[PDB]
Amino acid sequence: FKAERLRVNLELVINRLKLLEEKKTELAQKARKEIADYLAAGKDERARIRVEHIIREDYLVEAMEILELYCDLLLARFGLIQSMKELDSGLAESVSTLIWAAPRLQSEVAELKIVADQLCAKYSKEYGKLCRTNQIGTVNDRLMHKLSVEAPPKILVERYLIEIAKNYNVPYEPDSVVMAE
Amino acid sequence: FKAERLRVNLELVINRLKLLEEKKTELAQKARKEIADYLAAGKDERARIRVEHIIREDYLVEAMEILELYCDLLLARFGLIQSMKELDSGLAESVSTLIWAAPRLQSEVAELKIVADQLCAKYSKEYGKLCRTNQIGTVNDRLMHKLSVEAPPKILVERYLIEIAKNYNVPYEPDSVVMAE
Repeated sequence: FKAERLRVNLELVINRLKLLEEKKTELAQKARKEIADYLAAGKDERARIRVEHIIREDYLVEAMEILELYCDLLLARFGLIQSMKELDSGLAESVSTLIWAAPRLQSEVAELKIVADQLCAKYSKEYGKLCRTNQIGTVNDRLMHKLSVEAPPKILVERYLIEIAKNYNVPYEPDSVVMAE
Repeated sequence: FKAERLRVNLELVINRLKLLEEKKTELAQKARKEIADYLAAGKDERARIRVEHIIREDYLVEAMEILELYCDLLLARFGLIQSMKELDSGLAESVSTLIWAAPRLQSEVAELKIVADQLCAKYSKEYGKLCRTNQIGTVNDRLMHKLSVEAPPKILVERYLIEIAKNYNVPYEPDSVVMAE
């Protein structure tokens, strides 16, 4: 298969990973001053949704870094496992997590479309329609938490609002039922 | 809200308070020599209207000093009550008097427009359209007298004319019905 198209794809993935990380950092700083505005100005719940979007983004940041490590370590053993024909256990975790998150990351990046195709084009043993679904069970559970879509515990969203109000110097009063939870 | 725009507004309020106090003092001295002229020259009633304007101005002077104390003491607890979210009783008198006199002082100063907006933007508990009207009932009654628009008792306007005629050495004869009243 097109393994150097795959490789330069990965390189662009890494480049855009860095770029998107940086851009989202920038706008996240602006948005944190903005959240200081919303919290300072009335609807802390509006700021609560804003910071929900932000903590979502931060889950994405952490997941981005984890998978950046994964694509880079897979890139290390390009020719080596390319000599092989099945995936090894040393890359089974990375491959499983990547295969699992790839559909979640299909939209975020178009290179990864080809990267996943070439992955599945690379293997059939524990690879394919369901065989790939069988081998993908070794996905990183930590990334899974960093890729879980949920409301954080309102004690923790309150703590994010508290540490924001700390860092950004607004008055925040958590809901004591949740501030105790 | 814009609490440092509010703060520098207050600073300009204080500056112009001092400035206007000084300017009105100057022209009031000139106008007192002028009132000595009118009293000396014929229409003491013309001088009576002039000194009515002046004693009005002096009510404004006294009110200015009272509220200058009020804005400065509120300025002392800027960050403190800013940490709070409702007005305290320690500032309830000042706030009520200020809220009450602010419409009377809307015209005198444009900063105070914002100061009153930010005040109402600061609070809703006993604040707002009528809730602010409810909490404003604690206005200074002494300032209220210094902000009451009325004719002074003609024994007292006669006494102002008498002590002017004393200080400015004109002949003044009060209306004995009022000079006895």
